[PDB]
Amino acid sequence: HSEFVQPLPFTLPETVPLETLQRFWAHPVRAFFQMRLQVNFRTEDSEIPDTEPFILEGLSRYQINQQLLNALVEQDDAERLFRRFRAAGDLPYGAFGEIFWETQCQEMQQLADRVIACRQPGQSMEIDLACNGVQITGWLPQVQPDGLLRWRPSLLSVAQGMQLWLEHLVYCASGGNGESRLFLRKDGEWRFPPLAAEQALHYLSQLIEGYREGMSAPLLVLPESGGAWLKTCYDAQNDAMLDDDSTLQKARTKFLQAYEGNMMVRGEGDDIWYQRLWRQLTPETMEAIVEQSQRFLLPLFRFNQ
Amino acid sequence: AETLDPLRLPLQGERLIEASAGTGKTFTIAALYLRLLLGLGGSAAFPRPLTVEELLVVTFTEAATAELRGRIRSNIHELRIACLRETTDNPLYERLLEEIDDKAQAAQWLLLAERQMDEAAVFTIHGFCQRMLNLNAFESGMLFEQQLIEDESLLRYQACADFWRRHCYPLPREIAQVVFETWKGPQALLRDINRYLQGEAPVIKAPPPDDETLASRHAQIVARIDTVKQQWRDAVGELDALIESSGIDRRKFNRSNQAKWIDKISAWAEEETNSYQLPESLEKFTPRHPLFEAIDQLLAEPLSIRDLVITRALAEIRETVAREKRRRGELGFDDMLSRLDSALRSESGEVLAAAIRTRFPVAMIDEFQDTDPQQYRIFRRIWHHQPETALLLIGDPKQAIYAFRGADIFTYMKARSEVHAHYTLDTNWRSAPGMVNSVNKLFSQTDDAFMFREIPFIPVKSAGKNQALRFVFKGETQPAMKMWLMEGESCGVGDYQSTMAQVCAAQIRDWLQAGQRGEALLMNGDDARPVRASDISVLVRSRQEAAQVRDALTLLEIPSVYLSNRDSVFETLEAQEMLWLLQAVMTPERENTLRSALATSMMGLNALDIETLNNDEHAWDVVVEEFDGYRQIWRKRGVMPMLRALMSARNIAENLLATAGGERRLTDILHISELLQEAGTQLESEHALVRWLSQHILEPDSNASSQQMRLESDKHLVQIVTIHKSKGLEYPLVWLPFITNFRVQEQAFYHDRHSFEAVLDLNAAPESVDLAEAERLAEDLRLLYVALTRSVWHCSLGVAPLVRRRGDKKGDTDVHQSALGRLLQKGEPQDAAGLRTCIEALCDDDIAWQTAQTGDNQPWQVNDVSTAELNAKTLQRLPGDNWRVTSYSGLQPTLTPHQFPRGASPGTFLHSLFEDLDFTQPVDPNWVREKLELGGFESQWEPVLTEWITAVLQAPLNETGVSLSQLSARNKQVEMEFYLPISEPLIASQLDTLIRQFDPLSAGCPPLEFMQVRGMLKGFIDLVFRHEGRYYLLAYKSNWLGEDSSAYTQQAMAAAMQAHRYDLQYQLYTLALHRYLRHRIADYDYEHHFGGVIYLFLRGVDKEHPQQGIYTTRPNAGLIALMDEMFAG
DNA sequence: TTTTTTTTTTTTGAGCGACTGCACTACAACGTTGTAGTGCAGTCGCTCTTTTTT
Repeated sequence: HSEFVQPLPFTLPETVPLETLQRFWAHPVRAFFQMRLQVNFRTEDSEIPDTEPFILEGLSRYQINQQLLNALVEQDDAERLFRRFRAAGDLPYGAFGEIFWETQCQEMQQLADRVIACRQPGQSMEIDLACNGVQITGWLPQVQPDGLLRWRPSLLSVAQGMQLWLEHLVYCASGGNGESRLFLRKDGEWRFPPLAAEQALHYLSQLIEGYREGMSAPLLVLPESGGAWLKTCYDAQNDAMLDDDSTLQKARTKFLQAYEGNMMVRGEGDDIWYQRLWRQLTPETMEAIVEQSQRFLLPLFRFNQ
Repeated sequence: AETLDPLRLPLQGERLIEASAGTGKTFTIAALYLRLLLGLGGSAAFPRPLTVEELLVVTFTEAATAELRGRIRSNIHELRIACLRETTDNPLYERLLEEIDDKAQAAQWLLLAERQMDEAAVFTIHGFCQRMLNLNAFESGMLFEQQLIEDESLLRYQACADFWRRHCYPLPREIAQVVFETWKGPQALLRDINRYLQGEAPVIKAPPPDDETLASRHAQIVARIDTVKQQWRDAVGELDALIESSGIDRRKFNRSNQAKWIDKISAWAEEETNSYQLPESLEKFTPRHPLFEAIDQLLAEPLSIRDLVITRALAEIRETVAREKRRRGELGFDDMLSRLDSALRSESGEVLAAAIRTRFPVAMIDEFQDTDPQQYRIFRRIWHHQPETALLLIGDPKQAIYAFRGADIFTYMKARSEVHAHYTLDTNWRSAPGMVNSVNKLFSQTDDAFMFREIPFIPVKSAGKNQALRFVFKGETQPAMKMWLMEGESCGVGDYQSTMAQVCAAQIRDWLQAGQRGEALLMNGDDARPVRASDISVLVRSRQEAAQVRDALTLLEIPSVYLSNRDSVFETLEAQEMLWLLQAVMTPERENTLRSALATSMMGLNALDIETLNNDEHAWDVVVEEFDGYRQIWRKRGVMPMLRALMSARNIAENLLATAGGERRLTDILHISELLQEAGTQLESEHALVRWLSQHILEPDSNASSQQMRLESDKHLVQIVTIHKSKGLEYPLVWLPFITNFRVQEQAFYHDRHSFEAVLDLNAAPESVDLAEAERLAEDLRLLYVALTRSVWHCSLGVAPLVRRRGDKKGDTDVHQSALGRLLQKGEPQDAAGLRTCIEALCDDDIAWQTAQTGDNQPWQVNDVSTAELNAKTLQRLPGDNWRVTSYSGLQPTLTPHQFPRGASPGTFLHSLFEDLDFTQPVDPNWVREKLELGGFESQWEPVLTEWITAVLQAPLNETGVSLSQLSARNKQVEMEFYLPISEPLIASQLDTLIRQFDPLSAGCPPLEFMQVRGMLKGFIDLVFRHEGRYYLLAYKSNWLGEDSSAYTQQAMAAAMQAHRYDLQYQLYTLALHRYLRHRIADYDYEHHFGGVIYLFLRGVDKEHPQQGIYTTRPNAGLIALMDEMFAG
């Protein structure tokens, strides 16, 4: 069996939309599969459960938290949304659904005390950029004069930081002096300071080069495990990467923890897009993923505050 | 205890055989079986010899019963040969032959035993219980036929959901908050009580009363908190305790927190500051008021609603499961034990036990350590002190490691306290004497090393034939036990596991590097054997450390297999690839599923191949065409033909075998293919197998067939096996890297030291926790003994100062809390230097130690060799000629009969009506009504049906005018079935011209196409009847859909005969009748006896038209002889 | 009684126990100040077995 990675011919078009770059940097291997060779692995949906949901976990809990966060960001009545979700059967029956709604309302109110603390009314604006003869056309929603304000009921992850960094690069390149902030759960916060237009265009050209490299060859940039390895090896005090053996062992430990998860959290290695390339994580491909994450995910932790 | 002799064991009453690990237990069972068959022993013998259908052998594992039955059969054959020859090569067989005086009767009894070994009573526990429930079903009250279910988790989860619906739903908020604080849902409660719902229900110490509900307990705890709140509100505003150096002056602020505590009684968890108001803690840091005493009384017991809900769940869920299985009529594995225990618990069922004494007046029960208390209660109900019956409990208390499954060592201790005689096996035939001396040195450091008074350890003796077993290295003779002490003061768990896995992988690659050069050897006397990869085995306890060992061994290019892998094949990527392939085969029109299935790892295509397949439209056309051909093979031939054609055309099997690591993938693909072919035969639909595959992907449940198998047996691999799966096996070299890792049990479920019953303490009492931790430590010591006594030549141990406590350097380590440190440190808490001195104290020639060195030089050396030349045979000719036994079908006003429904089923119903009705007797209308009631047609058609039947029967069908009523019962013959032979290849072109030469109806009718039929031809003639010395044939046709008027003349009937091709059927009927009249009647002439063939169209018979409906045709009497000459040869 | 479209994923660990930093008072050394003991809060390792009976 020959290797699936092969050098393919690819010509970068003139007009590349921002949605294509967002879908690329959300998952690079999936964007190499489902867009270049148009192979999207379609998994069958889960079966209907035999009983009513007694607890909230997974996609249903995330949708309930997202609707509760969108309702509390406008200071709307949470009890009306409680009656709306109880009328559909997505909540548990009786007092347990009320307990779940009370603790989720407490968590979303604790988050909204930080979200609407620095929220200004902003409208969606247009983005038309020309970088290295490549046209980027798109739209940015809810652009406030303070900068970029995004809120999602998720954990501290590197993919949302990459999305916020891409939005900050596409926002600061055409005016827009100000910070970019994203507020996650459990006091998670991604902040990026405003930068000049030249550094923003340089980083945007680097991301465009990474996009045109990801279409020819499968760009092995793991967001979660590569970001964990990088933040284990990065030092924000001296702005230099450490080279001692203890940090090289702790980064390998964090990489093995983030790639293959525990028996309760699905790790990054348990994915249909990564098992097609390799069946066992070889140290050569591990060092290749480490080098690609050091090349690409470095301004994520360099401008983090 | 006493030593056990197989020829001196008294087979009277109850005997307890303690067979140690490695001893010949399977040989001793066969020796006692031969002793019970022949009736040997003299004074200690049985009073009468027993047959094969009276000897009961009880062993839990089914493969163990099969192996024991085969070994007993081989011993029966060997003893029969040795008794017929009066000589043998075995000393025990020599003493067996010397004990008998007669030789012919013993040989005849052994021959009868060899003949009746098929009807032997060697069953399992649940099999014997099911046989006793099905046999004597009257005293027990069991159904004759029932359906066993393999998985009981679904009904248990359904009953737990029913309990959570009927208990937790109508609770108010103040109780449901505490219920949510105890468990999130019913799944956590089921995970808590799953070890108690199965098997015997334990006794709960201090249970709640039956009238106390959740609301009463909640109100009691609310009043208990409110009394303390009232006593705090009355005694507030004063402080009389002396100020100490430990006591800070901010305690009143904590009292201010209590001023924020007494607001409402809706909460359940009190403040931590009440721990500052304890008289036992304030005196150690002066308490005068009894408010501190009331606070200490409140904090003495945990305020929890958990115990009442657990008691109600154990009372409700098991009853709901039993009610559901009694309604559905199903049975379970433990249900047979419960039914037999309830049968023997009754009054008349004791007499049923006497029937069991009528059935088998003996019992030999193997593996008595894995015995439920219900099983021992049954065996005490049957075979306690009754005469003429013998009980032989063969087991080992040092191997009871199945306490999680339902076994209990306290039942074995009760059995040892009940019986009087004890027998042990002194000789050990498995391991080297160095390992035997190491085991007898390690486990006999202190008295009662297994910490129970009823489990004694004895020094075992090694074998005389295996006293020269030596595992030699390149340098010198390697000792038996080598405790690899990990260097360091204190370490974690994962770092210790990683370092010991690296040390074990280095030892494996060193033994395999020196083993292929003839340096490291296994020597028996002068014989030598090189150490292969299958000799070294790593003994782990869990799956995480097994995966760690597998990764640390495949890092050094050493392949390793996992014998204890119970993962399903439907949970891997290959099941998803097979699902994508079946979805692409079933729906090949949509290119998205086909493109997603072609790029899988099973096909083995690169990205450039997928790009060129998406660019070239003709290649995708060829792919869609061959996938449509695969779908046609899948619809016409089945699952396995389509998969074999896919693996042969794409040649993916050769590519997977050439790929390093693809053989396991190919075996998993073949197993998934076999399971899909097994499930696809029971389903007629094609999408149903795809839905079943998607369901089994979504269902991770493990069956006996749906588990992963061994990938290869020819190539030697390092076998990883758990401690429970290594019971009864044998390994040359054993490595135990994680034998120092222990776990602390949190739940309080123990056994009483006097009554020997299971006591579950739902409260957090420290005495129950200590009494459960003692049984946990005994189970860990038994696991240590089981893991140590499997090595033959060499065992290696990993010792390290492991600290379960989170403190880094506290001056003490927790190795005394493990099983190995209780024997090394003699049950005393010590340090790392103390553990090192305890290791270095017991140093002999067999027991040594070395430090753990981390280092790697080279992975391995493959040393490959070229494969031998081979080819495949090709079939030269056809396997068989076209031989087939076929029939004619294989070679091809408001109520009126015109308004009758036209179909195959009404045609067969009218044929059955004309077959069952007697022609001489007049038609009765009530008989027609009964036949229409039996058939299921309308009742209004009956008075028209009977007059239509009489109008058909009154109409004659002959050239002279002979009706059907003139035919007697002897003259008629209905539904004559004939077989016609043909030895020539039936060519249609040579037959149709011969038909058209004589038959006038073949003017049109272009000839049908059929293959050469050589063999037999089946036929069913409707009616044959004789009249005035002339035979006649009659057939019935009743479809007639296209005619409603009187247009059924002779021309329309001839057109129907030419269209439906009934001419060949009538010609074969004339040939069959000619051959039958030639064979039956001697001197037969075709023109003299045969009269003609009549076809009867039922819907064409009219009262005014006698010719319409009937069709009379007679052959030319020249085609029949030529057809007979053609069919003959 | 006829008949229309449509290709975008997301999320998921928390209790038990230790390390370290800041504040707070008790008490002895040189009215005031340094050292010691304890309490609260932010930050971080770690870890959750084994199996088969018709």
